[PDB]
Amino acid sequence: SGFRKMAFPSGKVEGCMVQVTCGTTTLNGLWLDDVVYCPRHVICTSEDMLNPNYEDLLIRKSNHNFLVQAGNVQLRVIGHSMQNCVLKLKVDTANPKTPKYKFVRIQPGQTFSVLACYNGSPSGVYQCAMRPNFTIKGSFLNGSCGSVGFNIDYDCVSFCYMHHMELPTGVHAGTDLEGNFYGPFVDRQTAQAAGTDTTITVNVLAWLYAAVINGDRWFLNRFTTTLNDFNLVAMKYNYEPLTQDHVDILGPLSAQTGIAVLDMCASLKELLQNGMNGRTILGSALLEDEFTPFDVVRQCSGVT
Amino acid sequence: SGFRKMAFPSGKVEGCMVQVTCGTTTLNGLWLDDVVYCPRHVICTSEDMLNPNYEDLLIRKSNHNFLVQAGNVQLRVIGHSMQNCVLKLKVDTANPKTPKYKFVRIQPGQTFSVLACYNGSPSGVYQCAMRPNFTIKGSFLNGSCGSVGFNIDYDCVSFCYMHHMELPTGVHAGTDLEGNFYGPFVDRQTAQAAGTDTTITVNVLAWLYAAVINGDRWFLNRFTTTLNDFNLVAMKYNYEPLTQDHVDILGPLSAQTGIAVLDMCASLKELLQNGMNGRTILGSALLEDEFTPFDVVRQCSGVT
Ligand SMILES: Nc1cncc2c1CCCN2C(=O)Cc1cccc(Cl)c1
Ligand SMILES: Nc1cncc2c1CCCN2C(=O)Cc1cccc(Cl)c1
Repeated sequence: SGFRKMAFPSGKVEGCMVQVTCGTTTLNGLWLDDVVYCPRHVICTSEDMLNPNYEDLLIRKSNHNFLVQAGNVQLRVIGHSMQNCVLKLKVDTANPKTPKYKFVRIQPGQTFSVLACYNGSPSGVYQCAMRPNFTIKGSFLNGSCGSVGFNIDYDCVSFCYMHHMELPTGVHAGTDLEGNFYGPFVDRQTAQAAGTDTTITVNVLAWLYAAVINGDRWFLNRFTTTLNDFNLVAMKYNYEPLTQDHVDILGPLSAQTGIAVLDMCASLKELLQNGMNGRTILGSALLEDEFTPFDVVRQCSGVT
Repeated sequence: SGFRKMAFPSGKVEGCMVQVTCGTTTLNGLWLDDVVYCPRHVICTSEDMLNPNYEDLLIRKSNHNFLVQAGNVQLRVIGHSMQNCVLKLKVDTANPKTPKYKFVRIQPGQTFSVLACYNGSPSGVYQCAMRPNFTIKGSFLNGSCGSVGFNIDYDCVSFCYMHHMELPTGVHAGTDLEGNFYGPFVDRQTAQAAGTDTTITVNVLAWLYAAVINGDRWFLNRFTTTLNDFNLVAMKYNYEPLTQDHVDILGPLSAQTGIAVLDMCASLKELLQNGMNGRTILGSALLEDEFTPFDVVRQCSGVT
């Protein structure tokens, strides 16, 4: 019983964190096998960030200009290349702590854990979601670049995010592990505005199912709705449209509780229209959208 | 920028998790040096839990009746003793992954990270607080007993909690690593009710300072108050009384923001009296009390 914003155990990722310095810029790198992955803006000075030509700036850098430190020991850089917005530094030593891993590009609405790091050292772990506007609401300070986002399936770490940038609004942008930014963001010190941060409806529904499983049931109403009727309401409240794909994914939660997906949509519709009236659900006074239906099943079943 | 409920990186604790089985009961153990610590109710059947005499039940158990498995390998139990509500199983092998560690008994209001485990395997990490009624609001399923709570200072893990029990209300109770329960709880299948779960005022104030640091400032008012006036309001809203010790601990946050502690108390007083009016602070529609002033300083400074 109880429901928490839970992150994956970070050990497997902690074993991969390294410090990468180029010139006077220091950030985090991810050491997997004999490659260290880091944001390409490690080669930039603050002045370079205004309008960087990364290919040009990289010509002035050789293998010995990239200082990679794993713990208190120096790794020897024997090759370097740029893949989109990430640098791949080939080192002469495979990371002995390399876990089984994959690189995945996630969809908006998907959740992951972040191991926030500074100087190659882990400071904390938290759970977040890729927003529908392709930003993340993280907790990152200067030096946090190169910290990564990931999910774990038994013994396999799927790396999905690498932190690159803070927007002028204090929200965060980054890339997958192939260096492609999520969303339209560019690694440049130029004002970039994020789009509408809509609520991830399927995740709110998953969290309403988690609340019923854990005993918070006051919000269950006597109504039902249709996908089209619900979506008219969802549109009005800047919620993402619900599709039959989302209904399908909520099926195991509907089966466990005996509450039809469309009945739960009608409960959500009434909560949107009437508010919480000073009440709480799972210790929250607002509708939580950073738990996927998979996260709810995982937490409520105890997958390790 | 950004503010998250952040847990400590769990790696150091993951390396200590083991599975302990006695008869047909299986739970988690914490392997540090050559000792495995686990809840004493590992020796109980479900029938025994109704009215257990642990000293009597333990007479029927020998070293070979405790099966300790670390990963997929079996540890040899060469001694066993009961210390309060925990069993200490001496094994013939020191844990090679034992981090630098201390056992601490925390005060109510203090926060810690929990590495929730099942069958000796970590499932997730989350941050919580020792409530003023000595319960924790965790996320624990059957098999989670023996999962631990901890804090980390650079390379030293301070273990503060070991999970033992779920109360009939779905809140959690457990012990320090010396086996002494927090609060008046007993390891028995008997209905035990928790006292008033008051709000940890000093933590709410720390989180209001975190909000100002991160740009959420709408709640700052033109008023000030006194400790006695504030505490009259705090009493009325089931908030813990604020003392000069709490004011002293908020000093670094007051210094960073230039907002006197008593001015922040007056802002909190108005929020209690007027509510949030549909607004949010740091993404929350309620006042958060699971961040200590130390946690806010740590997250806002990037301690690793
Ligand atoms: N607090 C914080 C969090 N996450 C990143 C950053 C900060 C503060 C300063 C460093 N930083 C950046 O965003 C630096 C940067 C500038 C322009 C483009 C890119 Cl790719 C990066
Ligand atoms: N869901 C859950 C979470 N945390 C613990 C437990 C559960 C469900 C069943 C196991 N369990 C217990 O509390 C078993 C127990 C009974 C009586 C006294 C003590 Cl010390 C322990």
